[PDB]
Amino acid sequence: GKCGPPPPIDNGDITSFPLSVYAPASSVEYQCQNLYQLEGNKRITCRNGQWSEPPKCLHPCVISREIMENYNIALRWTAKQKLYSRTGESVEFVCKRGYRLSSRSHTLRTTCWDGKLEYPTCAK
Amino acid sequence: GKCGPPPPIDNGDITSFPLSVYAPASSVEYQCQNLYQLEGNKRITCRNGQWSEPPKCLHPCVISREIMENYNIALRWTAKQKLYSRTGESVEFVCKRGYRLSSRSHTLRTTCWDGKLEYPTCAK
Amino acid sequence: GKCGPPPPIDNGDITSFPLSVYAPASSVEYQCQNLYQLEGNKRITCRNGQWSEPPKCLHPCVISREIMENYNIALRWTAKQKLYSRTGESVEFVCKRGYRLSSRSHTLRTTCWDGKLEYPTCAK
Amino acid sequence: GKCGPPPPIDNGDITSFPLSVYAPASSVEYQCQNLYQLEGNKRITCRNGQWSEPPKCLHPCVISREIMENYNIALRWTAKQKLYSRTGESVEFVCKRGYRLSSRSHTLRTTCWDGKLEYPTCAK
Repeated sequence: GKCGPPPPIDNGDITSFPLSVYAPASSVEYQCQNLYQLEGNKRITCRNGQWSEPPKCLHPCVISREIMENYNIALRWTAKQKLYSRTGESVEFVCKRGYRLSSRSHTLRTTCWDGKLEYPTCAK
Repeated sequence: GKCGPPPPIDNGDITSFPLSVYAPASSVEYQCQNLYQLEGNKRITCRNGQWSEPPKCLHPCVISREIMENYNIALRWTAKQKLYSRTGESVEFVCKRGYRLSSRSHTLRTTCWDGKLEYPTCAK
Repeated sequence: GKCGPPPPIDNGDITSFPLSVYAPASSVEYQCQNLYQLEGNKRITCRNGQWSEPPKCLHPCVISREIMENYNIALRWTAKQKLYSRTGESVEFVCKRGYRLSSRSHTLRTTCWDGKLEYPTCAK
Repeated sequence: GKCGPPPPIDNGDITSFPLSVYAPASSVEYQCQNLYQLEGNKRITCRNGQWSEPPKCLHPCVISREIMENYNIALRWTAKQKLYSRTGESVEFVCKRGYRLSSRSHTLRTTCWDGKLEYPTCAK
């Protein structure tokens, strides 16, 4: 029931030096890269010749200039610009001068989820 | 023709602090994480409101204990174990004691390509 | 009592995108790079215009070929080579063929502490 | 003249998986972490039982809110805030409203060098 070296995961790394073989019941742990959020259990364990399932590193969201221009919005806090937001973090927008929240628009405050921000839309 | 913040790529990072806006003709550069190999041009450039296409970070290959056991092979160089190999790096195997390269088998020396190693197979 | 951007630390990174200003009572967190061990509290907090003290990323230890050759020792577990060990992890050595632990020698099992391994010594 | 595993350096990493032994004439390469600038030759080579000297990862500079407040300056470009600057990158300041560059002051444009920014000073 020994295991080989643990699997790489995107945007994360194991916290220890990889070995060529691991005894059953051995474990290793992952950490996601800085702006990535680790989803699930960080620890994998060797049992019956296989590692358990690694966690996922959930993607940050990047602000889009073109979407913001198109939707007539700007970041609310010019001194606190979350150009990259972690999964679970919120970004707050405002309508640009001379615009108002459209009907059916998402709230001006919106949450990053694995790369995706649902942007609000303002109308003149 | 200004651009917003540059896009994240898997397993790589930009080498400078991201800005909220970039003038046309501005550029930034990526670096892949250690065992990843950067494919293409590391530099992206802002033109006509869009960034050019970022490079790709090609995946390393991890040795599989179960595949090696199944194919009756071992690493040749026990003092030089490439448990993780970069894209473009080769790994050399040997047949286990009492086995020989099978017909149609890949060569004992084999090259990592973006996560995939084509393993040789030995028969008793 | 607002704070500016949080301080860089060696071999670690903050887990969120840095902002130009932070309100009092704001906090950010650090993570150390993979084989580094974070000593202390990962969180810093902004109070009275200053950040609290960041943690330290304690160094891994690298095995020395020259010291091992000089002290007539080898790693015990040739399939489980901790070429780099985390702070707090132990490395186990053996005497080479035809040698014995010297008097006053450190134990064959020894612990990495912030870059330093105290190696055992064997005599013919 | 064989070498052991290559040495860790602060804020950088080798680009290949470390091996337990290296033949003379072998080489490995370092990369610095994103906002660090690699000074010198990235490649180390094994000769006569020793690795050659690794490069240095030169530190980025972080803007100080307290120094800026004390010197009556602000960043010039509020849409292009280099909160962290690479070694060799310049940061441009302006005097705050109702102040002028002091005599003997450093230029408003100033260059980051391994963590240190020489800030300009303005007087009322």
